[PDB]
Amino acid sequence: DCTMYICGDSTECSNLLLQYGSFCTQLKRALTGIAVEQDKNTQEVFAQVKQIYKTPPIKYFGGFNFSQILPDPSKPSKRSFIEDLLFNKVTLLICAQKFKGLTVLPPLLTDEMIAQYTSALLAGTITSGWTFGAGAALQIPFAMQMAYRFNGIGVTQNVLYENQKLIANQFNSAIGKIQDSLSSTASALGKLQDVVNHNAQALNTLVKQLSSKFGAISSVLNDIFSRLDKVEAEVQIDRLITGRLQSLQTYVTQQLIRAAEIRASANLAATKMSECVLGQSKRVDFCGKGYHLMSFPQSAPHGVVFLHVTYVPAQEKNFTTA
Amino acid sequence: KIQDSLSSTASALGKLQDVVNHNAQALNTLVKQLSSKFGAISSVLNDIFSRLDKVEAEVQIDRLITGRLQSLQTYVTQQLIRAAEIRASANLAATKMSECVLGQSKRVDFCGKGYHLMSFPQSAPHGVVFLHVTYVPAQEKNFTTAPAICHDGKAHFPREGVFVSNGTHWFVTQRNFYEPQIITTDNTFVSGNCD
Amino acid sequence: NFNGLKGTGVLTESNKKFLPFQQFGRDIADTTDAVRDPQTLEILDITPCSFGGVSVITPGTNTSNQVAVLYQGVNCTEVPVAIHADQLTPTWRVYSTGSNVFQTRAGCLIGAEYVNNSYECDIPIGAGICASYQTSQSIIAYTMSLGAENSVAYSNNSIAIPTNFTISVTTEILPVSMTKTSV
Ligand SMILES: *[C@@H]1O[C@H](CO)[C@@H](O[C@@H]2O[C@H](CO)[C@@H](O[C@@H]3O[C@H](CO)[C@@H](O)[C@H](O)[C@@H]3O)[C@H](O)[C@H]2NC(C)=O)[C@H](O)[C@H]1NC(C)=O
Ligand SMILES: *[C@@H]1O[C@H](CO)[C@@H](O[C@@H]2O[C@H](CO)[C@@H](O)[C@H](O)[C@H]2NC(C)=O)[C@H](O)[C@H]1NC(C)=O
Ligand SMILES: *[C@@H]1O[C@H](CO)[C@@H](O[C@@H]2O[C@H](CO)[C@@H](O)[C@H](O)[C@H]2NC(C)=O)[C@H](O)[C@H]1NC(C)=O
Ligand SMILES: *[C@@H]1O[C@H](CO)[C@@H](O[C@@H]2O[C@H](CO)[C@@H](O)[C@H](O)[C@H]2NC(C)=O)[C@H](O)[C@H]1NC(C)=O
Ligand SMILES: *[C@@H]1O[C@H](CO)[C@@H](O)[C@H](O)[C@H]1NC(C)=O
Ligand SMILES: *[C@@H]1O[C@H](CO)[C@@H](O)[C@H](O)[C@H]1NC(C)=O
Ligand SMILES: *[C@@H]1O[C@H](CO)[C@@H](O)[C@H](O)[C@H]1NC(C)=O
Ligand SMILES: *[C@@H]1O[C@H](CO)[C@@H](O)[C@H](O)[C@H]1NC(C)=O
Repeated sequence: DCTMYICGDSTECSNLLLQYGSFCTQLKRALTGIAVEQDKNTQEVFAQVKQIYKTPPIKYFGGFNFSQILPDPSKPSKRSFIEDLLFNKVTLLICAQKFKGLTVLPPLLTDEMIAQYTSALLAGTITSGWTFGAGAALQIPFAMQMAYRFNGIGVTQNVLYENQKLIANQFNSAIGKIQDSLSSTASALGKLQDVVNHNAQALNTLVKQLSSKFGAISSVLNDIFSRLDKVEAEVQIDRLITGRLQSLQTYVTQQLIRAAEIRASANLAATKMSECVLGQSKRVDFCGKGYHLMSFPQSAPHGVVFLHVTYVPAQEKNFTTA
Repeated sequence: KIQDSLSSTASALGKLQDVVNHNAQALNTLVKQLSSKFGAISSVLNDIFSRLDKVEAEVQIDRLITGRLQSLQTYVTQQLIRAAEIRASANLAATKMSECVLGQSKRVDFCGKGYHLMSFPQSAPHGVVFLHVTYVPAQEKNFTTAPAICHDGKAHFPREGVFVSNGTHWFVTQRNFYEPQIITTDNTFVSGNCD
Repeated sequence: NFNGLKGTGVLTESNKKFLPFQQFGRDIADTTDAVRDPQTLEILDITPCSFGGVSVITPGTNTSNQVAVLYQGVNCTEVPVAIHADQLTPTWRVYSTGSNVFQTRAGCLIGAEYVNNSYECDIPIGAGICASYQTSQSIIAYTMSLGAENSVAYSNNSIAIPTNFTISVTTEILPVSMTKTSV
């Protein structure tokens, strides 16, 4: 809010600020573009499907175990057990000192509502394979859908059935270690931590910034009139209104730069989830190191987290070829 | 149908409309910007010369030179930002032309919704418009399937396709189209036993 | 004007343990917010009067002109207190307590009646609320419906196979350049 932040609560504020023209209404038209865009980014990443599929009550997926990513009925929020660690590891009176017209609008999509979108992607990629993203959903057994994935790698399907028991145990043991790995080290979520820390720090520098005098005899507009002649008191406040307005310009230009990087990183996520999730990817080292098999999405505060599943060859032997 | 779709609603070309709106809008706020006095006596330039003595009119004229000079930098900085998003969107358009048009794309949900076939480009003011042609499966009928088959004490697996049953006896068919075929050694291969 | 310092706000007593010398409380804001009155020997804590940003929900002007007003981050029972002469910059205090006020996380909007079914979003509000102009006519607020609910029957020995197909043509628009300007 330009009027309140600059020199608000002064009858001589608005009229003197009025003659400067259309400055703060120029800035106001730039911080609403950022506000609108930040709601569109979430609409392209999570909202790529319409029918909200639901998982069957029975959970016998050919020996596989998916209890650590499916929605949890116990918690009131439809959040899986992996997401619980993610929410607790992001630490989102400093909010009350924003009386200077620096508000924080709420996001359009509530946290408990994005979880429904994520739960639809999972329930559509384990009962319908990958066809639900490119037409009508088609059910298929999971022990047979995997054989399609192995075919794409270049390994014939006759090896999956003969090793179904070993692969099932091997996959279940792999998903368990992800839960402990995230909690053990706090640097895993450093990508999300600085997104909210940088923004919060920028606000603090702006509020603390107005205490400067900028060459004026005093740093407060209220008391600068009772000690100096009103004939030229306009001169000192002019040195003050310009300096206060100029710093507001700097903060806006910073947000324009940051929003460009986020939009670049939003489209990259919107591309990974359209290929690594709704299909199989042949792009090497795009959906995780090794040959790609399938991916599952998980939500997080201001971001998304993937769990790529990859196939990596084990020990080998020398041979003579012709 | 696509000819009527464009002519039905006028909101289709919104992305190519605000490109010319934003640049035309930033010019107007630039012309009106010089009307502000910037704390000086008057916005008119030459009159302040003939009204005030040259000894201190420099002070008045300086606070107006800086006021207009700062206005230009804000406009230029805006142009650099806007030129950044347009260039970041022309590379995407160039990539689409090299992949979707000149060839067939295996990247799911990149050159349309569905399985990609082939595309056509069309020109437009300050932009381009594509016409993705895709293949969408129609209605479906369920069946009963088995992973393999064992006839001479040895498991058999399909070459391409999956075994389906209609109730009486089994068949092999493609994944994306129901064209049942009689089970045959040419369509299968043998590996191991069936225990 | 306590202690010869001008300002504006409401006054409340605070329990901060002012030492026998210190007279003013201060924080990062660096704008006076607590005064020790020279009239008596108590502690006064100053906070700025209640304020907010006014947002107006309006349908098409030719369609109608009835509007619903939203105040961000204020208690819904606080806005009736604002109805006085020469207390608000606006004088349209008639909407302060009018139709059924519906409370949301981003404040409470007035002039809109809250249905409890769902539709598609027409005008976004915040925290999963949208408003539109539906049928004799009024502005309604609901909760977004993500999509039509669906269920897929999963069994371990059944497969679904298409028996037909269809061909569709989908359009797409991309900007490529802009005007060249010289100054
Ligand atoms: C499941 O699919 C099989 C394979 O098509 C069906 O078996 C075949 O069904 C057709 C249609 O009834 C039979 O053709 C007719 O057979 C009679 C027999 O007298 C003949 O007189 C007719 O001129 C005509 O050719 C075909 O013989 C039969 N094949 C075999 C090996 O039995 C089967 O009916 C399908 N089951 C269901 C429930 O749809
Ligand atoms: C999938 O994995 C989970 C995680 O271990 C299994 O849940 C365990 O169930 C046993 C059986 O009583 C409990 O003793 C463990 O405490 C459970 N784990 C946790 C973390 O609470 C679950 O049983 C597995 N699914 C299947 C079908 O076995
Ligand atoms: C057998 O395979 C090994 C690799 O597994 C080949 O390399 C030998 O093993 C390691 C890996 O390089 C080296 O430290 C040895 O010195 C290698 N052996 C030799 C003789 O160089 C090995 O060459 C293969 N053997 C043959 C006969 O081809
Ligand atoms: C597959 O679907 C197409 C339409 O998408 C069907 O073609 C229609 O068939 C009916 C048969 O009575 C005709 O009256 C229509 O004119 C056809 N439409 C078109 C566009 O040609 C086709 O019949 C379906 N396949 C099968 C085997 O029924
Ligand atoms: C009023 O505006 C609407 C769009 O907001 C338009 O559809 C309608 O034709 C307009 N009516 C007029 C200009 O009479
Ligand atoms: C208003 O404040 C009361 C305090 O008891 C609280 O219970 C209520 O939820 C608040 N309502 C709004 C709309 O802020
Ligand atoms: C929904 O609203 C109608 C009136 O608009 C009311 O009769 C009904 O009881 C409500 N249902 C709820 C609150 O579950
Ligand atoms: C399918 O699941 C049911 C329920 O667990 C089980 O009784 C049946 O044996 C299973 N059949 C196959 C082929 O997996």
